[PDB]
Formats: sequence, structure tokens, C-alpha cells
Amino acid sequence: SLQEKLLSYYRNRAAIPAGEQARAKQAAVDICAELRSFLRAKLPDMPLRDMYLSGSLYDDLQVVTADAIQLIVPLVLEQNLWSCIPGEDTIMNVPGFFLVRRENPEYFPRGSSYWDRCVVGGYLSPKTVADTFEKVVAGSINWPAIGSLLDYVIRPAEALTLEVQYEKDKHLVIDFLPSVTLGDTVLVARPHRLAQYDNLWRLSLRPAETARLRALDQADSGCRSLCLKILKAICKSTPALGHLTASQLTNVILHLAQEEADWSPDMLADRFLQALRGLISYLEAGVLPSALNPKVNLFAELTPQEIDELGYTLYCSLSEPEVLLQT
Amino acid sequence: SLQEKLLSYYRNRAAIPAGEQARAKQAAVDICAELRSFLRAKLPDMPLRDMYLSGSLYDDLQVVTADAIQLIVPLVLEQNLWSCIPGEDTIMNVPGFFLVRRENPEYFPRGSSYWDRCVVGGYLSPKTVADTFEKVVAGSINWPAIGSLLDYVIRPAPPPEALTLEVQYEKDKHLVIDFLPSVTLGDTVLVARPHRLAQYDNLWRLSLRPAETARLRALDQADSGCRSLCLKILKAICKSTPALGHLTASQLTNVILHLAQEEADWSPDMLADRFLQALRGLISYLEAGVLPSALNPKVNLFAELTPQEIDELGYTLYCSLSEPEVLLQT
Repeated sequence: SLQEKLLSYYRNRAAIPAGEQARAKQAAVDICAELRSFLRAKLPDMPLRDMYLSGSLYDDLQVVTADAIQLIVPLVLEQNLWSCIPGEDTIMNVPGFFLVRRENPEYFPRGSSYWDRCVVGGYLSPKTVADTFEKVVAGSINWPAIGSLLDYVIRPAEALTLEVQYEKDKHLVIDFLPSVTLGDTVLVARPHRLAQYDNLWRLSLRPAETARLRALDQADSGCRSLCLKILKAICKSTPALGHLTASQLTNVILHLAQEEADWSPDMLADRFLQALRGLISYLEAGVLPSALNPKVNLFAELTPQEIDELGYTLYCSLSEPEVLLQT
Repeated sequence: SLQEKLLSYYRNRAAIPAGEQARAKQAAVDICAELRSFLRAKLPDMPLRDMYLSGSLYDDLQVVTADAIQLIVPLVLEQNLWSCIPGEDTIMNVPGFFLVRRENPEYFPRGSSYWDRCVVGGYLSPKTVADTFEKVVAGSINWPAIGSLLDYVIRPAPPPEALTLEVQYEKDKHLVIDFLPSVTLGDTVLVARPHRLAQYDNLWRLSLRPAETARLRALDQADSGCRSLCLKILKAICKSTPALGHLTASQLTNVILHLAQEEADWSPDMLADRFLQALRGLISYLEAGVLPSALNPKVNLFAELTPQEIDELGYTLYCSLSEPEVLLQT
């Protein structure tokens, strides 16, 4: 039965071994601690809060292997010197992306904020911030030595990413993610795929999506997360489905969760099939709205050939969904 | 025999029982972790880094009972807008302290920096920074909620203040956590720990304890020496003797550091001799009225004591030479 194949596939393929998960998290934590001592000693005058770990691995949503985690690099912006402008209120009209504008330049001249050194054309550039960060922070750390202290080999790559070998044949990729918060709005420097939109900060969706997902299950107590992890593992293991993202898949689950309230254990097979059908529907329309930010098309960064290959692969699977479940 | 009396005194009076030490420190660690998680998502415009633990209890040098630890609150002062002026170069004329000045107040007007709200007369007031921290940071924290979460009873001190936390980590064991706002300019680390006298209340304190403690531990680590043991015994005597209460962990640490500069042999059998030298040394510093910081010789660690308090301590120590049973009770 499909139900059995899904249950066993989660344990056999999607679930990360406990030892591997613990060692990957410990390595992330040790490295996070090292940046903290580094910032304290070397950058006392840069308005940046401490870096901290974030992501699927931490949220127990990572699958197959523990291979990635984010280190958020939280810039401090003066609330009276900066504002954010929603991409849909601009002429570029890019929902889910924001400009960060330098305010009051007549009264507060350049130098009134540390981050003025990353302003281009009156906007805090996410590209220059990212560059600034690597040159001032990332390139200033003796990774080989720190790697020697712990028993990891650490290798800077994708220049804002670290490869950390925490086991034989197991590596964790840590990416540094510059971030700003203005009022209630959290923005990250994760560039749009299109370089013409490269002064645009990305609205941070993942923490709220993960929160809502955890909330939905914690009261059920349902198999949404279980279904999501199976989907993530499938896409990660199937080269033609690799373009789908953890966030896209979470949103497919979130939209399905608004149309179906029963996620009891035995419903996993049906929901799984519904998730496949929802994905096809979104792919054909070329539109997958963010469940929490309806203006935002999460498929807006996929290319025609990608949407086509994705659509085709799922179609070919409809009659025999179990073929996606290779383990 | 002095050797035996000292080892006995350490075991029976100075040493904190392992369970008490472990639970007290773990409580401070738990609280620190929870504040870190809670505060990271708050106060997005405040240049505030993660709070971190500091002090004797954290460095395994606290004696008699686990009763206190510091939470350092590291604040970021921007490049270019701030400078520090050594206290000896101010009219205050006091080493070991600094004024922090807001640079270029006109070209980069008031309001350019988060900390401009804490500036008084063009200087960053450590008292005003402490105030902002209490109102804005501490005041955003739900203490009953954190305590309920970790199964601790955490009670904030009422104003005034300063805001310290009374932590019952198990019925009935207590620890006090004090918050220490801190800024760093270049390689000068300053803390908001006010001079004893109000006319000097505009001055930040030069942080000395971490480097002192690191040197002591490095020395003992290299030769398995008894410098820390001798320090802990001295600390317990001073803590257990009311007339000696004005002596601080730091003052005593520097007595041991100065002695370590004069004596290389701190093998276990030398404890008694080193203890006597430390004691005679302490008396000599009191007599000169000056105990220089081993790491910053310009700084007189007795500068906040009155001449009368200094005389009284010297006198007390002299009288104790003939009363060893009182000095070593219990």
C-alpha cells in the first residue's frame, strides 16, 4: 500500500540519523560561538548584533542528511535614518522584495550611520552589504586553525558560505545571511535570481512559514510536517524535481492544510497525493502564491524549462506515485 | 602544620560543595541561554549583542557559597562617533576610569546614534546607559515567565536599583545576578560599574577582572601551581571576617599576581609559605596605601578606600597574626 510505502520511506530515507544530526548541530553551535568571540574581539564598532543559527536543520525539518544551516548576520539600522519600501509599491513591481531607503539625508549627512558605507543611489544595497561582510568579517577568520581546535575541516567556498566536514563523508554547508529588521519587517540579502533586481532585499518568509506549520501539527496532532519532509526528501533525491524549494513545498502543504483539516496518521497517503496534484496545478498556472503573503508568487523565480520539467515529471508519476519513493 | 591548617580550611570553609557550585552556575547558564533566545528577536534598532556570563563563579574561583555572578551586556558604540579619555587625563584625575565622549556632535547631529539618548554634557553617561538598559531591555523581559519555564524563582530587585536578579535555583538555594553594561573602544573594554563616590559618577570603569583571571589560570596551568588555591583561601578569610569585608576578589587576585612575579615555585608544598608572603604583601600594600594593578600599573586598586578604611584593614591583619584560630574559623 501507498500508506506503508510513505511511512517506511520517511524512516528509511527522509529521517536523519540521530548521531549525524547531533554532530551537525554541535558543529554549527561551535562555529556560532567562534564568531561571537570574533565579533567581540575584532568588531566592537560595527553595529551588528550577534550572529545566530537558523533554518530547517534547527527546526527538525531537514531531510536525508544534515548538510545546511544559516547563520543570520543581523545588521542594526537606526529607526530614524532608514525605512523599507514594499516591492509592490515601487515601479519594478516585485512583491516579496523591498528597497531599504536612507531617510533624512539633508539633516543626517553620510557617516551618520555606519551602514552609509553600503549605500548606493540612496538605498542600502544588499549586494554591497554582502560584499562588505565577507571582506570585513568572513575573510578575517583563521578557519584552518579553528578547524584544528574542533576536529572539523573548515573550507570557505558562493563566497558567503563555509563547508564544515563534521564526519567522514559528511559536511554541513553554513551560509552567512545578512539581515535587517525595520519595525516589524525582517529582510534578508538573498538575491532575486534576476540580476536587474539586485538592490532588492528579500522579505524573510521561512520562520513564519515554519512556525505556522508547527502550530497546525501541534494542535492536531497531524502529519503535515511528516508529509512535507517526505516531499522534501523526494525532491532532494530526484534530480528532475530538485528545482522545487523547501519553502515552495511548505506553501503547497500550507495551502492544502486550508482545504483539508484531517491530517490524522492514516490520511498521509491521500494528502500526499493531493500535494502532488496541487503542485501540478500551481505549475500549470505558473503561480504558487505564498500562503502568508498572497501577492508573492513563489514560482516567480523559476524558468520556463524548469516549470516544464517539473510539470512533466509529476505528470508521469500520477499513475504510479510510488516510483517517487525510491529507497 | 600551617600547611595542614590551610588545606583543612580550604576543604572545610573555602571550597563550595560541588552540587551547589554546579547547580548555581547551571542556573545562570540556563537564564543566559533563555535571555539570548528571547532578546534576539526584540529591540531591532538597539545595538545590543548577546549577554554573557562573567565572574568568580563562572571561573571556578568563588568561595564559601555560590552567591553571585555577572551578566555582561555588550553594547556597540559606532565607529567614528565616540572616543574614550583616560581618567588621569581628565580633571577627575583617576586612573582605571574613562570618560566616553560623543565625537563630532554637530556634523553628525544628536540622534545619529542610538546612544545619543544616553549622552549628558557631551559624554556617554554610564548611569544613563544603565537606566536605558533597565527600562528598555530588562523591562521587556517577563521574569515570572522565564522562571516558570526553567523552574527557577527569579525576582528582580525593586527600584532603586541597580536592577539585580535574585535567583532561587532550588528550594532553598539563592544566587544574585547583576547586569553589567559594557562598551569597547579599540581594545579598551569599559563597564558601567560606578565609582564609589558620586562626584565621579560620569566615569566608566576600565574592565580588569577577565584579564586578571586569565593570567592567573594561565600561570597555574603551565606548572600545576597553587596560585588559585592560595587566592581562594585568602578570599574565604576575607569573606568570612567582617573587619576584612572591604577587601575585594580583584585586590586579592593582584596580590597573588605580584607575588607570582617574585616567586616561580608554586608547587603544592609551597602553599603555606606563599600564603604568608601574600599576607605580609597585603599588609605592605595597605601601609603604602597603594596596590597597583598587575596588568595596568597606573591603576591603584585601593583608590576607592578611605585612608581610614585602609589603616583599619592593615591593623586588622596585624592583629590576626597573633590570632590564627580566629582567622581560620571555621
